[PDB]
Amino acid sequence: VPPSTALKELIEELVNITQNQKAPLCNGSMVWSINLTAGVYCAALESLINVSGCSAIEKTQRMLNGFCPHDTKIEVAQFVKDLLVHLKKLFREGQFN
Amino acid sequence: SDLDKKLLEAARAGQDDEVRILMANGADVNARDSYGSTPLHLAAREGHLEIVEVLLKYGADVNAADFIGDTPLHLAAYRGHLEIVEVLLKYGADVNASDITGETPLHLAAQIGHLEIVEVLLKHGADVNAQDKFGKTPADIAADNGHEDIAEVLQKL
Repeated sequence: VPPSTALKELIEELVNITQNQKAPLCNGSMVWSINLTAGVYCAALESLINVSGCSAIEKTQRMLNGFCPHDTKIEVAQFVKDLLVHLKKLFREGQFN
Repeated sequence: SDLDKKLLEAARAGQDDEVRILMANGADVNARDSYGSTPLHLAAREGHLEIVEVLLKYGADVNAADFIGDTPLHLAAYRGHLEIVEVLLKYGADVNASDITGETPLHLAAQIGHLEIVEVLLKHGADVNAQDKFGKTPADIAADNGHEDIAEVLQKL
């Protein structure tokens, strides 16, 4: 899958979560916010790595694993929103095209 | 097809002369890349005013939406190009266009703290009461991003 396909599918899924899953996500799990010194896909994978068996984020984790083959603890719903906003900003900032 | 790819490239790069040549030679003004971006999206995003003007005069779709629902106006507002915001509105941009998460250009101008762009958008009928898919109005966004002066302007309307 091309970089454009990777981003489109990930963004669509994140939008789906924010609109269609009830907060709190993953039984009130908390995760570290994304490490901005790292690659975005790998950083996102790392943030979610310790959440197991949460069906809400399962597809996101699956996608992130494929895209990454090699400051505050926050709720998962917040993490999902922040990741989505961060990816939109990166796109508006010409980092993908 | 080759002309169209070159047009996307030249519009992004600010190559005024190349854009004029490609348009005169039949390039598709509304060419799309893999993300749904048009030459007008790229030129607006990158602050290329002359190119924005040329494209609009060639019939560019002022309200074309990319894969996240950005119109060129969203990108001009977010990237802080007042002059491009103004010309896009002049040529019929939808001041209240909503992206994939319901952000309007006013939301994005509030986010980056660009008061002049906020003011222009308001002058052209931007909806201060528009809520995005997170329940936030532009005034909420302005406060969240430490732009109290914008929040106050928006809250007085």
